[PDB]
Amino acid sequence: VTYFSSRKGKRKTVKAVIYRFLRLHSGLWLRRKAGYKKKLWKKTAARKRRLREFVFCNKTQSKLLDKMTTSFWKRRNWYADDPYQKYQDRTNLKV
Amino acid sequence: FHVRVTLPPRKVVDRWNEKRAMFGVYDNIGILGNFEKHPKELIKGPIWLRGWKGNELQRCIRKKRMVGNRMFIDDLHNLNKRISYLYKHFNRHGKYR
Amino acid sequence: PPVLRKCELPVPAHRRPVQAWIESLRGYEQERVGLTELHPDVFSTAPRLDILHQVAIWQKNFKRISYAKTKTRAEVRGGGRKPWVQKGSGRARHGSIRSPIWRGGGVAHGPRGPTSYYYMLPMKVRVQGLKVALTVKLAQDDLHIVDSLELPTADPQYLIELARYRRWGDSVLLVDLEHEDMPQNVVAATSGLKTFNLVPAVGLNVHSMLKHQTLVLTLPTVAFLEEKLLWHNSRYTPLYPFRLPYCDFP
Amino acid sequence: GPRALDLLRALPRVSLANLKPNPGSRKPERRPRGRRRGRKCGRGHKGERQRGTRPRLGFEGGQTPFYLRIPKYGFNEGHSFRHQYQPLSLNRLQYLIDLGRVDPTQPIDLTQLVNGRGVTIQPSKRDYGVQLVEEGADTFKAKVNIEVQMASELAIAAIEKNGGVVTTAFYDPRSLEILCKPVPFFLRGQPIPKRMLPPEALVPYYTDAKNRGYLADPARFPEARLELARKYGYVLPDITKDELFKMLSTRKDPRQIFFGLAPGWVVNMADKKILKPTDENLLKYYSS
Amino acid sequence: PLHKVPVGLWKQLRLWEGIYSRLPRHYLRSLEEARTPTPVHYRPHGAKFKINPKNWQRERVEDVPIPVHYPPESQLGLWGGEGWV
Amino acid sequence: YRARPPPRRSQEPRWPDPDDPLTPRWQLSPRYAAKQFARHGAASGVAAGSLWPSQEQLRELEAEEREWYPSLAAMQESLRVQQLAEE
Amino acid sequence: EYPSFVESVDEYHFVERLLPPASIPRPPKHEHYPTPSGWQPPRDPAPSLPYFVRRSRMHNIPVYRDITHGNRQMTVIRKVEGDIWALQKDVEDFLSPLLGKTPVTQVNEVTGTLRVKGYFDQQLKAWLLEKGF
RNA sequence: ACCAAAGCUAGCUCAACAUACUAAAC
Ligand SMILES: [Mg+2]
Ligand SMILES: [Mg+2]
Ligand SMILES: [Mg+2]
Ligand SMILES: [Mg+2]
Ligand SMILES: [Mg+2]
Ligand SMILES: [Mg+2]
Ligand SMILES: [Mg+2]
Ligand SMILES: [Mg+2]
Ligand SMILES: [Mg+2]
Ligand SMILES: [Mg+2]
Ligand SMILES: [Mg+2]
Ligand SMILES: [Mg+2]
Ligand SMILES: [Mg+2]
Ligand SMILES: [Mg+2]
Repeated sequence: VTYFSSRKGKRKTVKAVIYRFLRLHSGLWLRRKAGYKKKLWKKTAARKRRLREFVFCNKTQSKLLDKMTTSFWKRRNWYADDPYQKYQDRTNLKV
Repeated sequence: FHVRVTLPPRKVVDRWNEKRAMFGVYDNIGILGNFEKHPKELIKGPIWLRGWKGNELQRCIRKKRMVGNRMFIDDLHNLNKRISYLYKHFNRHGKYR
Repeated sequence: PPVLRKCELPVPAHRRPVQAWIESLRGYEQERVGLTELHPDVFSTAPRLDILHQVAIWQKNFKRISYAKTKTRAEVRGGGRKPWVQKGSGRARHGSIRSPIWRGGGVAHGPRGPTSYYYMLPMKVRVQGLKVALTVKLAQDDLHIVDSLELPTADPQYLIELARYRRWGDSVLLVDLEHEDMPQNVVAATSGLKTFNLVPAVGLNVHSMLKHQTLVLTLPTVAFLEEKLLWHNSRYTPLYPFRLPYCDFP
Repeated sequence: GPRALDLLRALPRVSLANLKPNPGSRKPERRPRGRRRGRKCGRGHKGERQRGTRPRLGFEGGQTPFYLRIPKYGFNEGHSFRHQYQPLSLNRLQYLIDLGRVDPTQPIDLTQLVNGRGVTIQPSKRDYGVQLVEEGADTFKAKVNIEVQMASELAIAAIEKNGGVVTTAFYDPRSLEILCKPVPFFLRGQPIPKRMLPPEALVPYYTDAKNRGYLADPARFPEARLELARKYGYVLPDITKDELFKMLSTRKDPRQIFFGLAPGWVVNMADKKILKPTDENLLKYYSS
Repeated sequence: PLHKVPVGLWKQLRLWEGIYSRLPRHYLRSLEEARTPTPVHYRPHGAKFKINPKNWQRERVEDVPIPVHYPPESQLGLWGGEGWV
Repeated sequence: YRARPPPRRSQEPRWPDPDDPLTPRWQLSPRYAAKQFARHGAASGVAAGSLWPSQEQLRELEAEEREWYPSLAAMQESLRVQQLAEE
Repeated sequence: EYPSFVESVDEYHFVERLLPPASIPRPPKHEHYPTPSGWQPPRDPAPSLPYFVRRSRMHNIPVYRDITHGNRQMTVIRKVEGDIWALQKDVEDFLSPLLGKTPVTQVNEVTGTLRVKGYFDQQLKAWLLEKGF
């Protein structure tokens, strides 16, 4: 991670995390299961469904991705016909 | 640790000279003056620092970007080397990562 | 003839304006010449010494540019080669002779270049600081309202004796409405004094108000300050800078 | 009331010699000096951590990192080209109208909303205007001539029940910047440009009568209004018999940005003048 | 200290002052203008905008001339505006 | 002491010296004159006819718009062809 | 080759609509309160309580909610002028029957701020509306 | 009691402006 750039002096972001991850506005990160396209003839339908299912990240990985991304990717996006707009918020979280 | 053997002359500082009496007089120029001039315009100093604040790397970057085309050869070389050192130290060295 | 000044701005229904005397700078004895009413949201707000300290520290620091710069080990003249070999010499191992360890070597950290200690407190915070300064100056019997800032003579000793008679204190800050509208009498009387400082209305500040023991305000200056300070209590956030044309703002 | 002002009488003068910040507002910095904060100064023993050479963030000590072992998938693919629409609830619109920020007696537009501070449009962030949602459709009692870029069927029905007019128009990013901040554009010195047409992805949305598109056939509007009324169980009011029918039916030209102004005019705000072009090529280009 | 005039304008200042000012104005104006020579080694693109085949979006493209070296033997002949790449 | 004259922003139009090579380029760009007219106009001294594009500029703008902005009828025809293809 | 132009002042009244106001307009007087958006102005006279909760600059009640550390939920009552201890006593007497115990409160007297431990923003807003603030 | 110790100056540093930029002696 480049904490201080050379041109603008700003903090940069890694593009791998934005290529293979998705941040919901509530702080959660969404990802794909590793190996969901490799050797599908060798795996059971239940395992294939487990691989095709999306998954969340835990607190340490989420904080790592927040450190590796800038503030532009932590904004509120109002997309037209966004499937994850219902998941952008959190409800009934009694902490 | 040898301390001086004679008392120094007591500096007679007058807290009521022109500068100390008129210090910060127009700090509220925009607020109390139908905002036209920001207090940025009262800052006297180098051109790359009038109404701006940053760490050492950002200061060097801004100086090279603004007045770099007028610096001397040795000064520009020292500025480039300082930029390189600060880049490497701030992007590769430290504890908290 | 009694001179009375009423608040030209809407006062809230739950708060009453604060009354103050209007003195004259012409005679020694004529201290009670009129009566003025000052907005409570300007001269009777809550005394916020913390906001006073914030605005004072801001006024002191935001203009600072430290021209202190020492040379690191890379900017010192010599020290380009090893003074002795790494092994065999029996002495300590060193690289450049300009290391911070050496005598004529560079500074390890030191001050680096001109440093600008620049920051802007929020505008409402600065306005509240001005309000608190005015309020404490009024509540500590250190604010005096005069009329037109007129003087009989240009003698600074006249102002000295007048302040000593009225028990104003050692330091006096007289705030006028405009710069070009200042009477030549008071101009020449204040140009030769140190503790008596004459400033226009746009030059009023928390630092000067705390530096001078007594504040002197004219009636137009009071009206101008009230109009300028009460505007921020019911204003929008600037879509573009207020220097640009707005609907109701100049 | 403020007893502190009366307490300040017995206290001495407030000056620069007695000024203290709030307790807790300044956490004191601590330096590596002394017996406790010296002696490796919070860095630890040998290795990379005391010498300041530990690897980067995503590195895990040679193991294939988590941020690189997950397969790439389209999540933000083309995110910088997805049209964004700031939502505006009928609840918030009613709040603005009741508080007086926007006036229902005039045609309400994006410029009026940003002036009333109801919405904030960031066109550099691919924002394409304001969409209408129905979060407060039950208690909406305002009759307004609203002009948005997207609208929901429930919001359109809730506005028609009160007897307003909903219309979905299009604004390319430049026209959106101009419409949101007109004064910074008038202080620029450029003629008012034309309003670009919506792309093929949005043309079927703006040429549809169910969405009240600004390019839709005005002959199909009463039919769609009657369908919405008979679906949501409310009587469609006689809009033509209203005293403010002109304000309710006022429209913008699909090439027009503001109300009353025309593409090609230069607003000189210093002299309060409107310079209009007279050249035939200028007029043809600005009316095309 | 700093120079008042940048180093990039020093040659312009020397051309403006001294005996260089007494030169004919047509020669001076012919020397000042730096017209972009014709592309000999790099092939330019026609339009100023292009649709990205991967992004499917329009982007402004520009032409950057490729540096070509002219050896001192080229000044004695006519190579057609080309040299060593 | 008496305070110095307050710093006041001049409302008069200011034009830099075009012959001085030390003046920046943005202060000589045409947008600078356009903004000076927008700010003052009368006291600026800017020909109000220059705010509009010239003949060649208008021709280039028309070419760009006709090349990168199809007509509504052509776009509707393309959409109809596309939906017919999908059907 | 400058094109000719026409200078007019007729269509300049449209430019007045594009100028945003730098101040906040006062709320219009309605024939029935509360308004459809739930807003309600204060009472014409001031109540005899030894404290006054001044409305916000948008004519709303200064009762907000605050979160700290991700789990600490507080309710902040701001813009209080007068005996803030009386307001604290009234708040505890009002919130005791709802929780069965005295709620935890902090009183910033130099700021004129009450801070209750918990989310009671809507209830405190309704209570201040009934009290006429 | 020797060895010794203490000065406040020579001057430097960072910027602003600036004639417009290889000083004097030749
Ligand atoms: Mg070296
Ligand atoms: Mg070497
Ligand atoms: Mg070495
Ligand atoms: Mg040294
Ligand atoms: Mg520490
Ligand atoms: Mg530290
Ligand atoms: Mg330790
Ligand atoms: Mg030790
Ligand atoms: Mg050990
Ligand atoms: Mg170890
Ligand atoms: Mg060790
Ligand atoms: Mg390995
Ligand atoms: Mg937004
Ligand atoms: Mg908070």
